[PDB]
Order: sequence, then structure tokens, then C-alpha cells
Amino acid sequence: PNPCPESSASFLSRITFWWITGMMVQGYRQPLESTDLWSLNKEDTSEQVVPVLVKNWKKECAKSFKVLYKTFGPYFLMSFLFKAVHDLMMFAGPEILKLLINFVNDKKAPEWQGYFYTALLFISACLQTLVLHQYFHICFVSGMRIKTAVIGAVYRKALVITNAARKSSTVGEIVNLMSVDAQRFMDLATYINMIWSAPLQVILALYLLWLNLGPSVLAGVAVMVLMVPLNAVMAMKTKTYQVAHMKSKDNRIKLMNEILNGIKVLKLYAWELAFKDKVLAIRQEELKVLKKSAYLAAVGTFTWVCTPFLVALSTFAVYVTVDENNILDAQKAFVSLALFNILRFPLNILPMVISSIVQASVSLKRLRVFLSHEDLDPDSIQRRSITVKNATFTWARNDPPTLHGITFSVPEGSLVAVVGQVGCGKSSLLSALLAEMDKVEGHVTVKGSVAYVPQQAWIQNISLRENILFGRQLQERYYKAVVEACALLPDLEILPSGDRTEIGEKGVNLSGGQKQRVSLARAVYCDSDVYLLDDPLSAVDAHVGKHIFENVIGPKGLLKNKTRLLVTHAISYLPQMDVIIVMSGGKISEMGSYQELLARDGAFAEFLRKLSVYWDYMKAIGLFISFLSIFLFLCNHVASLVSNYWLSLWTDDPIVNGTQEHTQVRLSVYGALGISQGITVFGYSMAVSIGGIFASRRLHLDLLHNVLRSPISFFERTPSGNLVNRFSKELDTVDSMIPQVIKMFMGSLFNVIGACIIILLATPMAAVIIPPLGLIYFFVQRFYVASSRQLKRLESVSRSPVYSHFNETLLGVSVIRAFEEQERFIRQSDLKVDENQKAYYPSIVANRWLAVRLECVGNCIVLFASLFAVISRHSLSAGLVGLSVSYSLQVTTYLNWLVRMSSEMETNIVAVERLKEYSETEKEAPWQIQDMAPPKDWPQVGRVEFRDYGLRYREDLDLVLKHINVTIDGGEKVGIVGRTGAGKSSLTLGLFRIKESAEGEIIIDDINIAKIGLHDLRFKITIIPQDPVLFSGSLRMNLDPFSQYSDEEVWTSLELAHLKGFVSALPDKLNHECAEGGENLSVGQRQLVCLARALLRKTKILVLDEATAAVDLETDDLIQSTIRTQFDDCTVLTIAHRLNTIMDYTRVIVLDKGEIQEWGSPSDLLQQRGLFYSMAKDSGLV
Amino acid sequence: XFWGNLHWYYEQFDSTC
Repeated sequence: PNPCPESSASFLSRITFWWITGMMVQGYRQPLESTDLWSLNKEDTSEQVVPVLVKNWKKECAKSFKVLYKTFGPYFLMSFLFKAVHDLMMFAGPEILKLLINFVNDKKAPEWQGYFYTALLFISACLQTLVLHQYFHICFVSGMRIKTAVIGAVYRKALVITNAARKSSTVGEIVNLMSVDAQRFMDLATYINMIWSAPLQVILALYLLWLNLGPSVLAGVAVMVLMVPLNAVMAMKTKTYQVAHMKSKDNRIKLMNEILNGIKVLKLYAWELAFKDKVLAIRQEELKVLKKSAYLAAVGTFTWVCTPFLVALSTFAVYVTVDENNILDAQKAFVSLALFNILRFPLNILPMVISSIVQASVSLKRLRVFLSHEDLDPDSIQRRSITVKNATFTWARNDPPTLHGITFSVPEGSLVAVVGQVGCGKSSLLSALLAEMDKVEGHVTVKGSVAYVPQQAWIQNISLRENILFGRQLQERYYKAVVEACALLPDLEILPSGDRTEIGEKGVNLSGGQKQRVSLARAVYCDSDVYLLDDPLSAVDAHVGKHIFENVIGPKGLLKNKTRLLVTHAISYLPQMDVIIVMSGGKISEMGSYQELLARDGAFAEFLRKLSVYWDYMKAIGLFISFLSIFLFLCNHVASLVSNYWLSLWTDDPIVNGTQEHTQVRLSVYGALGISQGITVFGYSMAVSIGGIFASRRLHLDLLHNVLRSPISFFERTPSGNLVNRFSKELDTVDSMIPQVIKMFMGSLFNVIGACIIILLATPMAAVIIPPLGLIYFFVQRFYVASSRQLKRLESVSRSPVYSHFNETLLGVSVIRAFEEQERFIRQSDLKVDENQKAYYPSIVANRWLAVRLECVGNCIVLFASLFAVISRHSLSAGLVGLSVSYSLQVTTYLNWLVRMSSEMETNIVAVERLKEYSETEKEAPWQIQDMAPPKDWPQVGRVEFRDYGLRYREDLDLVLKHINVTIDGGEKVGIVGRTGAGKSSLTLGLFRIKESAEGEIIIDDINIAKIGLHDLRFKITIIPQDPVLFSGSLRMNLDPFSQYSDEEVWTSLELAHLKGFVSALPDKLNHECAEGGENLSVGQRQLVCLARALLRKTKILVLDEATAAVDLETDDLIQSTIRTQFDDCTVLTIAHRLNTIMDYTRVIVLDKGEIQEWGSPSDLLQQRGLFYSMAKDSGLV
Repeated sequence: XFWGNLHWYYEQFDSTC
């Protein structure tokens, strides 16, 4: 249908991975999706791979598990042959190089011999790239084949495992066993060969180095060896700084979560500037830990660049000095220098290898423990209606037996009832028949199919139709009858989508009663012979249970001639059921029918009784720091190329009398240039890392100001999760990732340019081969960077359903084995694992594709460089050819970094633009103009007047308020009342200028507020919200976050508020640590705290929103009693629902529509027979 | 993505390089 092209591709195609080239070029043109993705190979599929492991595990287990990993041994054994060949081919370049340098020096030689070496060099290097990436393919395949197998085995085991063994581990730990431990065996499969390969590679590297120079070459090996423990110590110190940074980050995010949630109250109080300073105080504590991390990193990039110099200097300095007769030739100097770069890789990768093999041995032990658990005995219950003979059941393999001496038989097509007190083993009885408990003695058998309904209902996250169907073919007539009979139609109609929706696990939440009603229906629809109902009756009402019991479970219901054993706490439905079974602490006390069992008077009777974005980042770091870093960078790369060119002159000088003439003079200058290089490496490393902290500080302070200057409309239209993700994800990218990447990218780019400059400086004919190879490099990079990111994205989104599915399986183990649908859920899991590998297999081949193309362009640069030297022998000297070829031989490595760090850059720079997202968005009015600033005239009277005022909720919508004209004198207590969805709430938003006046004017004390600054208005008037939220921190801070006025003022305010009793003589008097939106304090306390805030400011115009909405009628009286005496001469404009508060005022205004319908005195409007009289009647109190 | 290592690793040392 859509097979993998690998199997139907030629030999040459498979060697060079040409068969994926089709999928790469396609991936640039259009986006790659899950459908545009090949079928797996037959030998990679779960149903082929998994059964071979579980077979060998069953075989090996019998004899009594690295012995079981001789399943993937045969395929992986081929790996050793390719890798062994690669290690010997690796030490061909330096051996051939020595001959080529001798050739150029030996003038009187046959010329053709040159061309032979340069040919033999290219061929040798090109067989190396092919054999290498064959070795890596069969390693990455064998690792992929282990992941598929391990996941498979773990899943099968999780079904057959016993309750005792499952209670040992957590649901998390078993899901982590499939997610972490199995994932590590993909990785282990790769680098496990380096345990034998790297030491063999080191041993050879040392020996070739020894023949080339002498015992002097130890001095070089010493340095590189001493860098390994320095790398270890510094890599430990960064991890402790990373954890210190991460702990400080969560404090900032937790505070932002409160600000983003509770902006609505924060804006009304004018606490934007106060909480801006509060976040910045935490941010500076976080930027000091990054500043310590910056100095460290600088030393990290310092040691990397100056190592290949320090080694070279130390080795030559020792060699040259110890004896004057030691002559330094080009054939000695550049071959040893090349060998040192071959020797450098294994020592560095050896600490990572050994580190990872240790962690794999932790994961290997965890699997061995889980796989070698005791499974349930399947032939404990016969499966030839239900009969038991002296059965005894434990929960654990050895434990006090739960059920002891039970002997009961149930006729076919009868209703049985299990009753008793809590902890009588009535819950365990149904678990025993399903073969979950371990049998000790006795005979048990159940006839035909079995349907189960657990106490704690399990509901897998799928379509609610397909949940009740549970993998059965639909029958519309019957499906309608059971859904009706279960009384699920009243619940079905309420749900947003209706018939087909999502589950509370990950979607719309269902109540305890609804969960049972689905779970009951799921069993009913299946239509099995025997039914085991483990207390379905946990519904909202008995009236619901009456409908269900009679229509489904009872003799008049669906299951008329079907065996149905039930266990229940209810005593209501007993006289309907045929026979009742009473238990006593894990033993059947007495069996009998309702009529006869009461007559005996037994236990039963007692039971009933974009370049733009890069320039934005450039302006963020600062232009002085930017230019200084670029200057110090070019100073390093120049100082590097000159030192390597100076080495190539030191080689070329005659031997006068078995001595190299001037050598100490040259050795010094060579030493000096290295210090000049090393100093500038630490320079741009520190300069860039310092710059990253300046941008981090700027972009955070810029973003945090932009958010707070926004209107509340922004916070309604924008999702809260979108804003929280910004501060969390995108800042962390700018802080850590971007500064480290830009120095690795630039470092790589100028090492590639640097290598080309030497090749051109050596051979000017090199020019002609630069545009052809550059054009190839551009196109192979163009397709990879595009296509690769799509495949990695598809892999990361296709791995999440595998863990999501296994977590659901682990919860509903009892149900899956009751209905006996394991085979279904196996195929369900095999399908999901395959869909993950279908994404992962192209992803890994994409890497092999690029690597063969890049290394082929690498081998072309070393070919042409070495060839043009032979074409111009008689011009050049032995030193220039050494330097030219030795550089070109390192190009391949830089091209890999240049392509990677190009892709890493393009993803990370997106985050910079998204931190400046809300820069040009609509901002509210200026916080203070402080030109026409209000004086102390506002409180003198407190006049309020609306002049034909009107507002809209949305920008383009019908008017909410309209024709609002009324005058309020100073000291008057005014009431505002209406019906639901009138717009009385909107008048509070207008008074505080949350939404700017859509049409008309609003005046306070002969001074128009529409022109005046927001914060000057916001302070001068106070508000009591509906649900006053408390911000986490001090209670002293919660009352006054500025802390301007005295502490006695805070006490005398809490004294008048009558909250004196609370936090009176607690050790936390004033500085009590509140948290979680004021969870510590109760509902009533919150109203008194916000009243105290108003009693501290003592403003002459107050407003109350839902003051008497779901109050305990204790703080309700305290609110009203304080309002009377404290705010006696002060104006108040109250928004209330209940009439009791509204009735006790001088003036009241009534509006149902957008217009003011009625206004006057409460006593006057009752006599006038207005809308107030109608409202008062409808309320109840007249 | 290691400390003082701009060595190219074709290996996946526990991925998340």
C-alpha cells in the first residue's frame, strides 16, 4: 500500500541512503504529516519482534536477564565487524599524510607517485565514511528493535501480574519503567561498542604518536588527560547552579500565576506598579545565579579552543629543548598534530560512555524485578451457574486469609444479594470469582461469559458512544433501549456535545453518579451470561435507583432469565431479590430467601435491626557589547590562523650542523601568539555571556511593563495559558539557550571559513572547487533543516499516546480481564507503538542521509587540497602542504556543527520575537499625566453626575448602558438594583474607567475624570469586589503593599472592622504568610479584609459589588453595621441583589433595560407602584 | 550539548543532547 523504499532499493542506494532522498525533497515543498509516512518493515513490526522475546523469557525462566539479550545478539554481532574496520581505516589519513609530506620534500622523485598518494587518500577516507554509517545504521536499528520488544513484554506482563506484586510498585513507577528505562535501551544500543572500541583507538593513537616524536609525546597526552577531570568538576558546578536557578524560577511563575488570574482586582486598587517592583525583586535574585553561571561557561569555551594549542606547545617545547639535535620537520610536526586530534575524541567520549553504562545497569535491574513477578494461576477457576466448595482466599501469597470456609451454589437465571457490615469480605467475594485473589484450598467454577461493574468506575478517554460499546458492533434499537433503561438520557442532554463527547480523565468532568451509570450500561450492552454487580447504587437519589433497578437489574427489567449476583449497602430492594447471603468477617453466616430468613430470626434479623528578529536581539544586548564581542571574536580567529602559519615556517629551515639554527626565538613567538589567542577566547566568551544577561533583563522588564499597561479586554480575549507559557518557556530560551548557541554557531562558521582561507593561501587554484562544493552543501542543508524538524515533531507527539494508553490499561486491569478482552488491548498497544516507530525510523535515517552527504563534501575538500599541492610541488615547501592538508582533514567535523547550530538558531530566535508580541498592541490611557493633577478638593463634598452616559461590553456590539442621566449629592447613600443580565455590573467598570466611555460624559466634584490620569482617579475612590482574592505573602503587605502610613493605623483599622479576634495574639500577628488565593482564612474573613483596606484609605465615594451574595449571615450584619456608623457622612453607590440591604437607604435607582426605568425613595416607589414595587413583590418581602 | 565539548557525537547519549 505504502511500503518502505529501503527493501525495494539497489545495493548502492542502501550504502549511501539514497532511498530517503525522495522523502527529504518532498518535506521542503509541503509539510510532512502522520499520513505522508511509510509503513514499518515486517522485521520492525511489534507482532514480529515482541513474540520472540516473550518466548525466550518463558524458556529461560523454566531453567531457574542479559542472557535473554541474546535475542538481538545475532543482528548486533555484525556491528563489531564494521566498527573494527573503521578503527584501522581511521589511522590511514595520518600514515598516508606522512608519505605525502615526504613526497613534496623529496624533489628528485617520480611525479606520478604524488597523484597515487592523493588518490589512495581520498579512496581510504571515502570507504571510512561508508563503513562508519553502515555501523551506525545497524546500531540505531537494533536499539529501535529493543524498544519495541521491551515495551511489548512489559505490557503483556502488566496484565498477567498479581495484585500483591502490583501493590509493590506505583502506577507512576510502572509507566516510568516503559517511558525512561525502555528509552535508555535505545541509547545504550548505540554507544555500548565504545567500551572495547575507544581503548583500542587510544592504545593505537599513543603508539603511532610514540614512533613519530619519541617519549617527549607523553607531555601532550598528560595535558589532554588532565583536562578530563577539570571538565568533570566544572560540569558538576554548573548542575548545582542550574538547580539553584530552577528553584528561584518557580517562585516568579507562581507569583505571575496570581497576577495573571487576579489582574481584575489588581487594576481597580492601582497595584500594577507595586507588583511590577515585587516581580523584579525576585527576577534580580534569579539573574545573579545566571551571572555566576556565565563566568563558569566562559572557562568551558576557553579550555575547548586553547586545548589543541596548549597540547601542541607543551609537546614541541619539551621535544625541541631536551636535546639540540632533535630537529622538528613538517613530517614530524603536522602528522603528530593530526594524531593528537584523532586521540582527542575517545578520551572525551569515555567519561560519558562509562557514566551511561552505570545508569543502564540501574534500569536493567528495574526491568528484571518487574518481569520476574509471580503471575495469576489461570486454571484456579475452571470455566466449564456459579458454585463454590470450601474456598479460602488471601490478597498476598502469604497473609492472614481474607475469606475462610465459603460453600454456596447459585441456580441459572436467579438474582442473589450479598449483605453485611463494612469489612466483612463482601467486597473481596466478587474479586475472588474473577480470579484476582490467590486460592489456598477449595473448588470454584463459573458457567459462560462474565460481566463486571466495579465500585470505583474506570472510564478510558474515548467517544462516550464507543465507551459503552467497548469494541462491539453497533445495534441502534438495542443501544437506544439500554441508554433509556439506565436513565442516562437526562445526563446525555446536559453534556455540551451530547451523545458523543470526551471523559473527565482528559476532557469534560462526569460526577460519581454519572460514572457508575456509564459503567453499568457498558456491562448491560455486552449482554454476557453471568453478571457480578459490585455496588452500582451510588447515584444522586433513590428515585434514580428505583428507575434503574426495576428497568435493568430486577425481575421486570432487562436481565429476566440471566444470573445476576449483586452486593449493596442499601436495605430497600431486599424483598424483591430471590435469595440473600449474609456474611460475618469473611464467612457466610446464613443463606435463605427474604421470607424464610426473617422467620428464623438469625443474623439477617439482627442485620435489619527573519533578519529583523536577529536585529531586535542585537539592540537588546546593547550595541557597545555587540561590537566589542565581534571585534574580540575576529581577533581570536586571526591570532589562531597566524600561529598555525608560524608553525609551518618553523618547520621549513635548513640543518647547518645537525641543529635547527634559530629554534628558541621561534618557540617564544609561537608561545606568545597562543597567549594572545587564549586571552581573546576568554574575552568574547565573557563578553557574549555578559551580553545574554543584559538582553534577559531588558526583555523581561520590557514584557512585564507591556502586559500591565494593557486593558482588561486583552486579559479576556487572550487565553491565560498562552500568557503563562510566555514567561515560563520563552524567557528560559533567551536566558540559557540563545547565548550558548550564538557562540557555537559563529565558532563553527568561522572555523569552516578559516580552513578554506589556509587551503586558498596554500593553493590559489583551490578557488575553482569552492563554489561547486558550497552550492552542494547549501542544497543538502536546505532539505535536511526543513524535513528533519517535521519528523522530530511527528515523533514527539506520537510517543505521548503510548504512555497515555498504558496508564489507562493499568487502572482498568480488573475490567479488561473480567470481559476477557486482553487480545483487543494488545493489538491496541501494538498499533500505538508502531505509529511511534513509523515517525522515529525516518527521523534516524535522515541523520544517516545528511552525514554521508556532508562527509562526502568533507572528503572532496581534503582530495582537492592534497591534489593541487602535487600539481604545484616545485613552487611550495613541505611545511605549507602539511598545514594545508592537516586543516582540510578537520573540515568534516565543523560542517556537522554548522548545519546543527543553523537549525538550533532558527528554532530559538522565534522565542525572541514572541517576547516582543505585546509591544504594539492597544494600551490603556496614561497612568498619570501629572499636569492637570487633582488637588485635595475631591473629598470636600463628593458630588457624582452622569451626563447621557452609555457603554458597550465588546468594541463592535449593541449598547449595554444607554441614556444614563442622574445627579448624586455628597453624603447620599444610593442603591442600584435590577434583574439578571441588565448591565448594573457594567456601571462599576465605567466609574473606575476599565472600559473608556463609549458615548457621553461622567463627572466627579465638578472635575471630569475622562481627561485626568487613571492612577490619580483609582486611588481617590475605593471598591469592595465580589470575591476579594488575597495575594500570597505577608498580611501586613496584603493590607498596605507600599507600607506608607503607621502600624497603629493598621491596628485601629482592624479594631473598627471587628477582625480584632483573628490574628490578635498569634505568633504571626502582622506578618502571617497567606497563600493559594487566601485558602488559610475562611469566606467571611475575606469580606472584612477588603473592608479594612477601604477603612485605611478613608475615601468619600465607596462602591460594593455582591456584598450579600452567599454569606453566612454573621459577617453580613458586621458589613452593614460598620457601613452605617463609619461611612455616615461619606457617599456610597451599592450594587446589590437582595432587597433587605436596598430597603435601608435614602435614594434607590431601578433599571431592567439599558435605560434608568425608575428612581426615588424606597418608601415612595412602593406607594407609586413602579418597577421597584414589582421587584419587591417578586423578591418576596413586602 | 555538553561542558567543554564541541566534539560531534553520532551517538545518542540518552538523546536530549
